[PDB]
Amino acid sequence: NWRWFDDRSGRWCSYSASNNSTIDSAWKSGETSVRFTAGRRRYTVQFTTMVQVNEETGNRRPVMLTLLRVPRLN
Amino acid sequence: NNWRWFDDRSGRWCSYSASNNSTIDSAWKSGETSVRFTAGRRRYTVQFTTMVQVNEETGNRRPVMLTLLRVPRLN
Amino acid sequence: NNWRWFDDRSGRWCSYSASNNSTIDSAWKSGETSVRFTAGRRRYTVQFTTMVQVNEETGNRRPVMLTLLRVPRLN
Amino acid sequence: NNWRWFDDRSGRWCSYSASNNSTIDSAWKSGETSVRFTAGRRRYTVQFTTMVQVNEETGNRRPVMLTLLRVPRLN
Ligand SMILES: O=C(O)CN1C(=O)c2ccccc2C1=O
Ligand SMILES: O=C(O)CN1C(=O)c2ccccc2C1=O
Ligand SMILES: [Cl-]
Ligand SMILES: [Cl-]
Ligand SMILES: [Cl-]
Ligand SMILES: [Cl-]
Ligand SMILES: [Cl-]
Ligand SMILES: [Cl-]
Repeated sequence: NWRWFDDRSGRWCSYSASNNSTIDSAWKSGETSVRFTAGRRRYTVQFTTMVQVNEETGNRRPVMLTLLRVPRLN
Repeated sequence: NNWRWFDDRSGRWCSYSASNNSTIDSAWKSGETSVRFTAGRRRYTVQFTTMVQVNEETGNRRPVMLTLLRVPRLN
Repeated sequence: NNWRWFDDRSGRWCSYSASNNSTIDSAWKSGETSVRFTAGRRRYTVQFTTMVQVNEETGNRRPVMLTLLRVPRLN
Repeated sequence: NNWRWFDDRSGRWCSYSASNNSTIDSAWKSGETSVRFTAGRRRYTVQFTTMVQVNEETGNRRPVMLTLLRVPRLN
């Protein structure tokens, strides 16, 4: 359900199942931010700005949370 | 017509008129905690902190909901 | 504790038990159109296409709601 | 001011003008899959199926977001 934007290709991208679960668990727990890793890369998702920050370079990639329709369609 | 109120007599969610829906939705978007509107000789207050509509003439309380559209939109 | 049902006897939204809230929310996140649960030896079905809980013994329909977290989060 | 686009140069989400926000939000509420708007003569298309704004003069694609207000509202 979480996505990050890639400015090189101009497209939204999905996280791995593990990183998506780490982000979503912190989101549901009321945390304002969450740290996660992808190989040698280290990131912080800042929920107050909806931005992923690369801890090493400071590169910012916007993030989004997909929303399910309420009510659900038949 | 994104706001609805539940009718326990029929067991269904009901839409508001375009005018009353707009009054409710403008107060919602403006950050107000409640909003009043009129319909059929009755004044109602929608309490956004509880998502309940109160009939100011009778005191009767009916629940309300805000419909949400999918993000992203489907093709 | 994100799902609620309206109780017209008390005039208030009511929380589900942690177990029933998890059962409902798991079906909601899986894309199901409905979910079954039990409470106090009674069987209920939540219909997500209408946002209504149906008492399987009496047929009584009560509305349900899903609480929504603000996006972005406040600091 | 509920819609935002991300400015990669400053690294911040940005609000639209009241007029462009209204154009975008009206198309969103009408169920349209995309909407065109202008900032002066500069042309843009917001694609709701991808949540991307396309600058129709440079071709640059910027992501967009819809802010969501908490339900129920806090007191
Ligand atoms: O007064 C009642 O008994 C039920 N009732 C209406 O007739 C009505 C009309 C427009 C908006 C809300 C309501 C509502 O709750
Ligand atoms: O059966 C009824 O009369 C009312 N009722 C309950 O006592 C109850 C308990 C837990 C979840 C839902 C319900 C519900 O609708
Ligand atoms: Cl970007
Ligand atoms: Cl990065
Ligand atoms: Cl009423
Ligand atoms: Cl329960
Ligand atoms: Cl019941
Ligand atoms: Cl540009």
